[PDB]
Parts: sequence; C-alpha cells; structure tokens
Amino acid sequence: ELLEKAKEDILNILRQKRTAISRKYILKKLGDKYDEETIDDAITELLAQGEIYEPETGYYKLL
Amino acid sequence: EEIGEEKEYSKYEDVVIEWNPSVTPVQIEKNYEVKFDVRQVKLRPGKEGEIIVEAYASLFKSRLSKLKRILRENPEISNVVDIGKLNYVSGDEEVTIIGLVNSKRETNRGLIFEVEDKTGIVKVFLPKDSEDYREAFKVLPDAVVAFKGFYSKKGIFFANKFYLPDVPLYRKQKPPLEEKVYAILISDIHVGSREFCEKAFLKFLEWLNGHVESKEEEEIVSRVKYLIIAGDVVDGIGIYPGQYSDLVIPDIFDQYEALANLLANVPEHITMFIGPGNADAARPAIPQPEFYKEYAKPIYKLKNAIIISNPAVIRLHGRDFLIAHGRGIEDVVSFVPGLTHHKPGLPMVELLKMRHLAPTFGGKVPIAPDPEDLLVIEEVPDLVQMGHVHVYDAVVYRGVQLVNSATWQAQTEFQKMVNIVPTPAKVPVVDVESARVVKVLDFSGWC
Amino acid sequence: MELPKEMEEYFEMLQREIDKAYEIAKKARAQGKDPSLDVEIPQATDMAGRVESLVGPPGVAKRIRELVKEYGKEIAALKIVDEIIEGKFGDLGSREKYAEQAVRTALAILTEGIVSAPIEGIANVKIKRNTWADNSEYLALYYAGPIRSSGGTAQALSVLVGDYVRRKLGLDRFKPSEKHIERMVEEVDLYHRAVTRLQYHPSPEEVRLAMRNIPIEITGEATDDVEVSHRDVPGVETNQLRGGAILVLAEGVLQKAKKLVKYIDKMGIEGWEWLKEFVEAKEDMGFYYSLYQKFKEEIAPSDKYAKEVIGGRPLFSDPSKPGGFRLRYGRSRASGFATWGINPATMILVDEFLAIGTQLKTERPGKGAVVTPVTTIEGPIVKLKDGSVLRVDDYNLALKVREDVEEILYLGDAVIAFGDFVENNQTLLPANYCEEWWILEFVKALKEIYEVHLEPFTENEEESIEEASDYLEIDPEFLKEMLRDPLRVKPPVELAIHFSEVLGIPLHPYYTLYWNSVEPKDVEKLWRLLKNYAEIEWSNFRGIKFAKKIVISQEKLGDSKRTLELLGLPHTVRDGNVIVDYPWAAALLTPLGNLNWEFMAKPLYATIDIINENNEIKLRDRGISWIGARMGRPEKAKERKMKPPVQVLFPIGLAGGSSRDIKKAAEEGKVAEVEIAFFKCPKCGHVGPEHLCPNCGTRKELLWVCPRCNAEYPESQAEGYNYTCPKCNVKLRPYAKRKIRPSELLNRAMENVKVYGVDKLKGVMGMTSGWKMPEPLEKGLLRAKNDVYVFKDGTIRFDATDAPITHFRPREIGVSVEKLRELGYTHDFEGKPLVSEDQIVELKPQDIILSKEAGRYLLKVAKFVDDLLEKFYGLPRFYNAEKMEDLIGHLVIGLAPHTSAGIVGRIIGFVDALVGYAHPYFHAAKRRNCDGDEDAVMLLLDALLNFSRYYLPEKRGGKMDAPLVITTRLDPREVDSEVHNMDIVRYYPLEFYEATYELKSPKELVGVIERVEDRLGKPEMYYGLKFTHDTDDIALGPKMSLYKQLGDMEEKVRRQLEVAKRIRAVDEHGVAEKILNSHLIPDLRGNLRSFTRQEFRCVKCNTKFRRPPLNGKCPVCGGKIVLTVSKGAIEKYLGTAKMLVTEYNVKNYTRQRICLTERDIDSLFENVFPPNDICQRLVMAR
Ligand SMILES: [Fe+3]
Ligand SMILES: [Zn+2]
Ligand SMILES: [Zn+2]
Ligand SMILES: [Zn+2]
Repeated sequence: ELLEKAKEDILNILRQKRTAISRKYILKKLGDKYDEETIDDAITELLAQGEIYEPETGYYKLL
Repeated sequence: EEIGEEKEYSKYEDVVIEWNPSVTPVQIEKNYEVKFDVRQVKLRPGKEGEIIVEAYASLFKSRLSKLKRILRENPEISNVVDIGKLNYVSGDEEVTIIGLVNSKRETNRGLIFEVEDKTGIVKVFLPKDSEDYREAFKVLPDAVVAFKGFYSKKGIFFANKFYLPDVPLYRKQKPPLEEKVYAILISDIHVGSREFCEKAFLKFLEWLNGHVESKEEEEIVSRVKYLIIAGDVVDGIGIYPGQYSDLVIPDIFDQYEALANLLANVPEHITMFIGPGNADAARPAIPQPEFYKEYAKPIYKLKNAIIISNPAVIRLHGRDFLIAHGRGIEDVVSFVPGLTHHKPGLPMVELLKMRHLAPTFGGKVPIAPDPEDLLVIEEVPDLVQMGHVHVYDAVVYRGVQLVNSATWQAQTEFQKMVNIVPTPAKVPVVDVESARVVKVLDFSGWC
Repeated sequence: MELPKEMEEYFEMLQREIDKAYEIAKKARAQGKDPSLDVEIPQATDMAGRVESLVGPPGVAKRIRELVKEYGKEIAALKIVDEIIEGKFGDLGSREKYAEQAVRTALAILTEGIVSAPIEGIANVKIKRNTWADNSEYLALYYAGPIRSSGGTAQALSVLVGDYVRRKLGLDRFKPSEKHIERMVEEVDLYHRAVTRLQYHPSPEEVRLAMRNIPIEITGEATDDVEVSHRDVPGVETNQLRGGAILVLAEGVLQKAKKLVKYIDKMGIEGWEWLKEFVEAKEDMGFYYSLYQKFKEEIAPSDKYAKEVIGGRPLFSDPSKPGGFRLRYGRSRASGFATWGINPATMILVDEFLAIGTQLKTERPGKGAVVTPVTTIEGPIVKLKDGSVLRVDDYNLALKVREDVEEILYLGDAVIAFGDFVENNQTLLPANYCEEWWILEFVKALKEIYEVHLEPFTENEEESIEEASDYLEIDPEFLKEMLRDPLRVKPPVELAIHFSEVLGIPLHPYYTLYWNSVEPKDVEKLWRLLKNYAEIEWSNFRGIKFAKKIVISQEKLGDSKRTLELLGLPHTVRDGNVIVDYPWAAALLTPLGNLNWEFMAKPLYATIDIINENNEIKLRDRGISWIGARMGRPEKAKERKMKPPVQVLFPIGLAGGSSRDIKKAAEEGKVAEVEIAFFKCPKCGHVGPEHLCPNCGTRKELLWVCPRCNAEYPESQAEGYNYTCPKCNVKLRPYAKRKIRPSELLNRAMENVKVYGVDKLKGVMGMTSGWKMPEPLEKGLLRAKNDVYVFKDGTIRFDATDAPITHFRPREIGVSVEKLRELGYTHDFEGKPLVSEDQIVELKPQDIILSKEAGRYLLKVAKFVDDLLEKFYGLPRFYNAEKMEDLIGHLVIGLAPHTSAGIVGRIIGFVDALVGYAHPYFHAAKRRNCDGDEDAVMLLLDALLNFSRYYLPEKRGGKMDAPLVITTRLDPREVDSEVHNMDIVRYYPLEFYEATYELKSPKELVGVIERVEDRLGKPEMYYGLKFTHDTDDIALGPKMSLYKQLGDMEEKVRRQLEVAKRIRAVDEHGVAEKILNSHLIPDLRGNLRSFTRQEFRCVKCNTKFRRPPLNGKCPVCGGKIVLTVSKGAIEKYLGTAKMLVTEYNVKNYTRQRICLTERDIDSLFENVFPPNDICQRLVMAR
C-alpha cells in the first residue's frame, strides 16, 4: 500500500506545478519518506500505466 | 508663427451689377492728364557703402536746394548770407540764414536750435516774446527754415523772426466749366481681410450704377466721371506676425484677382486712378514707382484704369490734385502735443506749410536712397488726398482743400489695443470746379 | 551626530588642509602690502554661522541652533523675527531698521544663507501711508535687479516674511486704487511683449486677483527704459517700467503657489485663504489595443520643445513617435540628477552634433537635460546603402560604418531616473521590456517551481547555484555570471527558448523584434511569402526545433522587405537574394510557431495579441514608449575673461588706447588724469597710490578729500572729525581726480619684483568701487608673465558645465591605488579591499574630478601663486607643480553666478571630456542642478591672498558672485530640495514594472523605491548610495560638438537637414518650414526695416549722426562716414532661404513671402546700382 501512497504523492507533485519537472527534485522532495527503490518503482509503474510521459531524459510531465 | 491647413474661399467671381435705364449720363468731354509721375524722371548715373552715403547726401542736398528756391519767392526775404560767411559781416548788421534743422531745445527764456547749411553749422536763439514763437514751437526736424537776426562774436545767432515755406495768401481764380463734373475719393479697401466690409462695398457699387433713393443723388450719379484710390487696395502677406489667422484670402495673386473682379462692376464711363500703398506688393520705401506687374496684373488689364505712383499729381479740367498715401501724418502727431488722431486735418496743415510729405528721417516713415528728392511739394495744389489714418476729416487752409479718405476695414484688434476708433464706409464727393467737398456718403449702417 | 570613523577622519583631514592654507594666508597679509591686514574670507560650518556672517545680527547663531532642534527651522524663523522685534539683540533704532533687519534675517534663514537675495535683491524697507483711502500705514518692499536670478522659491518667501513682519509691528494692510491695478496689468504685458518672455505668463484676471489681496506693496526702482500708458500714479516715483517687482508677482506667488501654500500651512500664517482657494480651483478587444488607446487618452504628446528651431541645432525625434528615443528606467554611475544617459554610438551616427555635456530640450520628464555615455544600453539600428540592416551597439562599429549609412531606423535608448518623474510630477509611462525585468521573472519562476532562492546583481551562495544548475542542467559558472551581470551576459537563443518552455517566463528581450510596429496584414502577407518561396535550414536543441538560415529571392519578396526593416531584423542582400543569419532566423520564425499555425489579421487586435493567442511562447512589448528631444547650448569648458581682457585692476583712462595698455602708455611717457586714491606716509610725507612707503618702508594712511575746498585729511583726523569738513560741513570722499606718471610706477614695480621682459599689460578705464583703491602693479606684472586673467573681486576663475557622479574606477581618472590609499580610500563599494584598478569605488561628498583644460589653466595659476609668494612676499613656495598631476590632493572653491557663498572641494583626478564631475551633494550645495548649468572653480590660496572687499563694485549686484563666506562641511539636510527625490536603490522591483501599465502617479510608489529623503538625519546619508546601470568609461565618445566647426549659415542648414533626412522619426519638410519661420525671415525683415532708419558713424572718432553729413565728411574729424547697417546684413540669408523653398515642400505663404522679399531687396537699390527658377515658375504658372 506504501507503493500506492507513493504513486499518489508523485501524481500530486506534478498537478500543482503544470510544467516539466526534473527527477532530482522529485527524489529530494520525496526523500526520507520513501527510499529510492520505491521511488523508481512508482515512476516505472506510472509510465507503464500512461498517466505521465517523459519529454526528455530525467524530465517528466503529466499526460 | 504657425500656419494651419488650407481653406476654401471665394473671389467674387459671380457679382454682376447693371445700369438703371432711368439714369441717362450727361455727355461731358474728359480732360485728364498726369502732370507728375515718379517713373517720368530719369536719374543721372567702388564700395557699396560709399555709394549709399553719397546717395543720401545728394538726397538731402537736393531737398535743401528745392526748399531754398521755394523760400526765396517770399518778397520779405532779402540779404541772405551763408553760415560760413557769418564772420565777415559786423555784429550789428541784420542777416538772414537758411538751412536745415538738426535739434530743437526749449529753454526757460526761449528756443535754441542747431541750423546746418552747406557751408557750416550755427546755433540760434529765439526769444519768447517773438510773435512767431508758436510756429517755431511746432517745427519738425529735417525741415528747411529761415531765421532773421543779429550775430554775436560769442558764437550765438540772436534771431527775431522765424519763416517757413508756406502757401501764398493770394491765388488767381480759375475760369469756370461749361458743365458740372464730380469726382469720388476712396482709400484703404483691404481686400482679403476678415474685417473687410463686403455688403457696404456692394451697396457702394450699386450706388454708382444708378440705384439711388433720392432725385438729387440721381442728379449726382449721372455727372460722375472720375474715381481715385490711394493705397491699401489689398491686405498683403507678412506685414506683422500673426496675419494668416486674420486673412480670408491668404495669397497675393488671388487677392489682386478678387480686387479686379469687384472693380469690374465700375461703370464704363468712369475712369479709375489706382496707386500703391504700404501693404500692397510694391517698393518697401517711398516714393513707390508702381505695383509689381507680374503680381498685380489683373488690375492692369481693366479697360478703364490708370496706374499711378505714390505720390502723383493729376490735373482734372485744369485743377491739380495731389494724391499720396499719407504715412507722414504719424510723425507729426508724435512730435507736437495737442494734435491727436481722429482730427487728421491739422497734421496735414503742418505738412503742407512745411511743403514736404515726410520730413523727419529715422522716425517711422522709411526713406529710400535716391540722388534726388521727389517728396517736395514743388507747386501749390488745389486738393490734397491722403490715407493711413482710417478716420475721415476735411479742412481748408489758404484756398487748398485737404481730405482724408476713410477705410473699408472695421476695427481690428491692434487698433483697439492702441485705442484708435476708425470710421468705416464714408465716401467724400468733390466738385472739380471749386475743388471742395459737397457731400459725404454713409454706408456704415450695412456693415 | 555620531558618524562612523571614516567620515570624521575625512572631515578632519579636510580641516587640516584648510588650516595649512590659512596659516600662509595670514602670514602673507600681515606684512601690510594689501588693502587689509587680515584674510577677508571667513569660514562657516553650518547655516547659522553663514546667516550670522552674511546679514547678522551679531549673536544669532546660538539662538538659531537652539531653536532649530526644538521647532524645525520653519517656526525658528518666526521666533527669530519675534525676538529681533522685541530688541533682544540690541536697540536698532527706528521701526524701519527693525523691519529691514528682521526681513533680511528671516529670508536668509529660510533660504539657507547661500542665495544673495537678502543681500542684493532687497534694497529698502519703508513705511508709507494710504493717502487716498484712509490715511493708514502699510509696509512696502523695494526690489532690485538681482532678484531676477534668485529663483522662483525665494521670491514668494520674501512676500510671506514681509507680511509676517508688518503683522508683528502692528501695521495695516495695503489698499490699492484702481489705477495701481490697471498699471500693474499693463506693466506685466508690456514687459512680456518688449524685454523678456516670462516663463509663466499670468492672465489679467489672475494679476488683478493677486493685486487685490497681497497685504504688502511690491515695488522697486526702474530697470528698463520703457514708458507706460498709465502715468503719475500716486506712491510710484518712476514712470518707467519696473522689472523685479513684476517678476516677483508673476513667478513667486503665482507660479510657485503650491509651495507657498504648504509653507503657510506648516508655519501657521493666517489670512492666506485666497491663495489656497486659487490653488484648489487650479487643479472582443485585445490587451495591447486597449493599452495603446488608454495611453493616448491619459498621456498626450507635448510639442512645446519643438516650437523654435535654430539653424545649426538639429531636431532628433518628433513628439512621441516610434523610432525615436526608447525609455529605460534607471540611473547610471554618472547620471540621475537631471542627466540622461545615451550610447556613444548614437553620438557618432548623428554626425557628432552630440558630445559629452551637450544640453537637450526634452519632451516628457522635464524641460532640459545633459547627456552622459552609457555603454550597457542599446544603440541605433541602421540601413546600409546596399540594403543590409545592422545593429550598432559599439563605439568601434559606429566609427567603422558611418560612411555607408543611408537611414537610421531607430535612434537608441535613453536612461531616465524615477526621481525626475517624482520631481516633475509626471505620470508613469508604460515600461518597455528589458533585461532587469526578465531576470526578476526568472528568479521568481525558480522560487515558485523548485523552491530555490536567488538574488540578482549580488553574490549568491554556492549550494543554491549548484542545486539550480542540477535542476536546469546548465553550467553553474554561466548561471552565476548571468545573475551577477544580467545586462552584459546574455544566453544564446536555444537557452532562451528552453527557459520559456520549461519555466513559463516570456522570451528574452534581446531576441524580441518590434512586432507592434507593423500592421497584422503585412505579417499575413509575409507569412505566405515565407511559406511558399523560402528555403530554411533547421536544427534541434534538446527536442526543440529552431531555424538556422533563411534564403529568399528579392523579386518574389517584393515590398515585404520594408516589413523586415520596420521589424528591426538584420539581413543582407547578396546575388539578388535576402539572407537571414543564425540568431535572427530563430527570432523571426519562433514567435510564429515555425509556420505550423496560419497568421490571420482580425479587427481590434494587435500583432502581439494574435501571437500570444495561439502560440506556446509568449512575448512582451519592446517599443511601447517613445520620447522626443532637441539640441541646445553645446558644452562649455573655458577660462573667464572680462569683456575687454584685464590683467590688473589699475585705472589708466584713455592714455593707453582701446586695449588699455599700461606698458604702451609708459613707453610714450604720457600723463593720465584718472580718479584714484592716494596714501600718505606718517613720517616723511610721501604721497602715492601704493601702500608701503618706497623710502622708509612703513605703512601709509588713506587721504580723504573735500569735494568743494579740496583739502587733504589723513585717516586719524578724518575719524576724529566724523568724516565731515569743519569749514564746509559736507561729506568727505576717499578719492579725487588726480594726475599720475605711469612710467615711474612701472619702473619701480619692475625693479621691485625683478621682472623685465613683459610686452603687454592691460588695465581698466575706470574703477567701479567706491574706495577706488588700485591693485599693486607687481601682481599685474606676474599675471602677464604667467598669462592669467583677473575678475572683478581679484580672483582667477574657470567655468565649466557640471555633471553628476557617484561611483568611479581608478583607471578612468588615471590614478594608482597607492595614491588613493594615501588619499584615504581603502575599500570598494561591495566591501572588499582596494587592490585593482578595475574595481568600483564610492565617491566622497567633497571630492571632485576636473578636466584636462582645467588642469592646464590651474597649472599656470599655481605657477603665478608660487612666483607671487617667492618674489612679492618672500615666503617659501606652496604648490611646486611641474605637471597637472601634481595638483591632486589640493583644495578649490566652487561658486555659482547667482549666489554669494562657496564650498571647498578636493581634486582626485582628471578626465578628457569638457565637463565638471562632482557629487550631487556638491552641486546641490551651490543651488544648481545638472541640466545645462555652469559653475566656477578657483584655487583656495589664490582667493585667500588676492580677494578683497574693497575691489567690489558699489552698485547693487557687486556682492553677487563673490566668496563672502565659504563652507568647510557638507550637510545633505541643508543643500537643496531636488536632491531628496533622487533614488539610490540597486535595482527596481517587479511592483514598479507592473504598476507602470496602470498609469500611476509616482507619488503612489514613493514607499517602494528608496530615496535620499528617507535617510535624512541618520548617519547613513553619507554612504551606501547605489546605482542601476554600469558604464565602461565615463569619457568615452566625442569630446567637441560639430556646431563649433561650422562658420557659415548655409553649411549649418545643410548639415542640419542631412541629419533630419537620415532619421526616420523626423519630417524634414516640417523642419524646413520651422527654420524659415523662426530664424531666417525675421532677420531678413528686421534688417530691411532697420536699413532705412539707421545711424551713421565716423571712423576716426565714434560720433553718431541721425542723418548723413551733407559734405560727406565728419564735421569735427574730417574723416570718413560709414554705415551702421549694410547691404551685406540684408542679403546674408537670402540664398539659404531660396534653397529651402526650391527643394523642400513648404506652404504657399512662405514661398510668396520669400519671393516678395527678394523682389523688395532688388527694388530698393534700383537707383543706386542701375530659367527653371522657383520665382519664375511661380509667376509663370499664374
Ligand atoms: Fe490701411
Ligand atoms: Zn616714508
Ligand atoms: Zn571743505
Ligand atoms: Zn569723426
């Protein structure tokens, strides 16, 4: 369920700021709340679902 | 000085005034001759400044010679000696000096002058008790006068009389005329201005054509053969800063064309004499030979018009008419107190009894460089006409009649700034046999 | 006050130098060779001391100092007046004396003791009675000529003080008749018509309203010889026109009514209701379409500056027309007070009509301004002779491509400060888009998105820079350099586009073209042309497609090439093709979406609105606001000479000739009868104009003469006899008409100072002072040897234009860091130690930067002073200067022509321009601003040695422009009101820029931008001032104007009209008519009128005759008589007028006037001197 919460947080971050967001900012903001492996897992599940897409490497935006 | 956008105006191109069949003109032969005209004289033939100075010197020497010749005609003048020869004669012998006037000073016991002739300069003292003290009180500078008195070795000429070149007290009566002929004098039309009276001028043109209300006026119109204009026929351009906003026709060619269109309704049997003025397209200084032909052509082609100079002398049935624009009246008023505008006859009397149209130099009348002086009244006339004052008046002095034609322009702002109240639309009527004004017409009610 | 350590040390060092000068000055004067035995320039340190030493009464300084801190300097004047009336400062005598003293002291306190109004402007104070009305007493104030240069604010305060004094003395009001009011109404209009154009011309109703209520009379003595219609008015002694009184009435109470109302309200004066009442009675659509309309309605074009055009002074921009001067808000290092800042490239491309220090007649903010080079701002855009378009932002590029310039599409930028808008109460104009706005948007976007805090123009922390660089994937060094200097460091186009896409900010202002200068239909046609007939090369940058090159044929483009020129797009013409280069192809094709969406014109929309409606990257307007200007009064830097040059103040009469040469009179051995004072030796009885006896060596005593009996009395007897002759009972005089032998005096002086090789020595025809004391001839000999000149008081002066400066670099003024450390400078403006010549150092209040010409003249003056000290006084030398660089660290005195108080400065460097650089506080202390004013500098020791009160003219105005008291400390609280509006912030905030679009008055933004006024009282008003725009060099650009190399009028007019033709925002046809109506026709007509009413002159003598002599020669001399107004004067301007009429399209009125003038000039001279042309065609058409 922690993965689902992480996915919800990742979705919340991108909605508030309607622009492309770097990966480093997401990693820092999520930070101690979830370890890096879970962050990457959430990112790959979101890209598999198709909610978000990456224009460039290291940059993600809402889709 | 800012000039705005163009405007559309009229040139009086559709004005036609006909002749009444009731008035049948009387058949009178015409006797008009131009006795004097500036363009009739021929002037006799190197740094520019030297030639200009010589021209001015010759001008003043010619004035002195002519006015001396006029003075010597008085029988009471005798034993005239030159100023440079004053030391030869004794200190108790009566002598008479003739010369120009340089400076006049009023002291507590008399008048002190500085009189200059071609040979020297002397200082004169006129005692207060002298009978001819008021005449010396009004003499303008640059006028030729005479003094009669003794000379002291101290260097002062103590005079007891003062003379001026005047009009003789007696003149022979001219022979009569078989038929009666009238003449009309007008001036200062100022065509092209905002204050120009149009309806008054149209009513005037309808008066010359036989539309009259009274039988006596019907008698007068049938006997009119001459019309004379003296100066300011058009308003001009560039006279003073702020004139474009005060113009209806702001172009010189169309101004003269409009004047020609208005004047074409003058009846055929009437002959017109037109002369230049201050505002017209002519010479900046007086005397003025004529209008510029290339600018004032439309008034040259009228079949009953004669262009004359400023000044000129016209002989009508044996009677001499002196016609000048009359800018020298302003210099008299400034000098002598008690003579103001609205009574321009008295300054005219002063100018006539000095026998010079514009004596003072460096005042407010410009004098052109010329080897000979042409503003001297060489022969006593029968009638003198002037303008430039915009107020009507007429006086008689020793058999001559002096008339100041009025204006056709209403009160401008510049006049109400300096407090001059003009009299518009007044026309003198003169009789050739007597050279006197018999009636004054009033068209001022219309505009 | 408790100042920091640096400021107190600086002031103490200045005081030590002043004391060092004063010691030598005191030693020299005590020998007895001079008019007095003590130095005649006292020193004061505040307003109270100056007031005590200028107008008195004695003992007032302590009371002023006590009362100022308690009430606030406006109630203090009233308290001082009350105390003086009560007699606390002694018994003055009659009531008139009390009134005069009180009025002078109060006006001096309110004016701060600098302006010479209380000394010379006010002549008398008298009591008079209303004989016609009620026989009641009233107070009257008499004014002199000097009141005309005392300023508007000093004139009204005089009326206020007079009213208060008359109220305190228990007097009554002034009750005028109708004749008085009518005479005043006539007099004001007559003065305006005849002698001088008043700046503010009141209506007759306003004049009557003022005359009906002012409780005190405003009269004076006659200044001009012009008569008036209303004459013999009771209570007025002169029939001639009075100038000072009417200028006071027109300019103090009426023009400056609001300031007087404010003073009345703050002080508490009652009875001034009418002035307050008079003051209060006196006062479906696109975004940019609406903004333009509202701007046009609320702010209207002003054409007052362009009314008059003078030949040789060009017009650079039409009123509020695109293509003129762009408006940029800011303040440079060397501008801000009233000074504009322009790029030096603009100066070159206008044919150097503009040089550093040239005055400009400006439209919007104020009336006048001075130019100063700024390199950071943009420059002109030009079109070459082969069709290419270039951008010129460098001095070298302008120097290189000047000869190939065909059209100036845009002039450039102007830097105008916010303080000027506050001072002139000018409504804010919409701001153009610039780099400082963009950087603020950049940092705000970073803060909102990534929560990283950065500050422009400063040094940010390293970790924040690294974090931002990681987020944005750019080089941290580049980001640091861009944030530190956003004006000079700009990103490439691909970074600008990436920033716009990622961060959401608009496009960089550098890459934005003038899109709103073309109608949407032109862009619509250009879109199809580019889509069909253009070949474009593309490139990719991080997934963003941008153009690289555009090539299109000229024949297919057609008339769309003008759209590119109006857009300001650089391009070249080659082989019949138009090529657009790298950075500008992207600038043109990116705001259009790379031709993906079609551009269609629609009503009630602008180009930028259509772009922003359907494009991802937004833009902002770059050319919304424009300002026009005109040239006047070129820069000045030159020494001062009296109208005939004078080297010694010694009377010679006509014995020396026109040049008044004492040496020439000495060679011929002439005897001159002049009016001079002598002295008598107590022991041997020698009588001579010198002070020390040539035989004994003892000081002599002045001789007083009786005008009737001609008796000589020494000083002791004259003092004992109370300066009255016992026999005649008449007042004695110190001077008499006497005969002297110049040869003996000159030989004795030459033997005295061992100077023999002098060829010329010029004096004066007659002394003006009442004492008529002559200056020693040895001083004149030394001045002639060193080639220097003397003023009326006895000093040597240098006059130059004044410009402001606050920060400087050592390399600009040619001074090493070691010399600066010796001068007291230790840190730069950011707080770091001074180690390099490229750093920026703040300028101390009383340090000045001179010019090369000033140094060259002051070196001669220093040599003269050293020679004087060594030979005349027998004292060691002081300056010991061999080059102008040896004057660094020495002291001068600044003085203004309309004041009588000086301020001490110190030299620290030199520049090549013809200006005088100083702190704004320094110029404010002389009551001047930097909009074309000229001030004077003189060496301190020379003034101390040579200045004497005995040399001053007797008539009113002789104490004006003289160092009666100098000031040794500078206090910003008591300098001037204008400097308090100056802004001292480093950068303007976003609120200002966003508030510009709402067209707000500047008073609503005073709390946002810090100004000098907010620091008054605190120790922070002496240091910490800052600037917005930097500059590479303050003396870069042309030095001398082109107006000084042109002699003939025709050449002037030709160059002026060429400049008018080149500039796109100037109508040359309109300029052609302005010259004819303002400079040429008036002169022609005036000369033609004056020719026939002139005077005549002789060549040997100078006699004037009102009519030519008959014989053609001078009656006395026999010499030649010559004209005064010649034919050359009439015809000097005819050819130029004919050229203007024949070439340019002017109105018919002017053509006919010029043709008639030609005909009149030709016709006037007919008797004396017996083809496709404009006149012939004009007269042949009709
Ligand atoms: Fe007239
Ligand atoms: Zn002695
Ligand atoms: Zn005496
Ligand atoms: Zn002479």
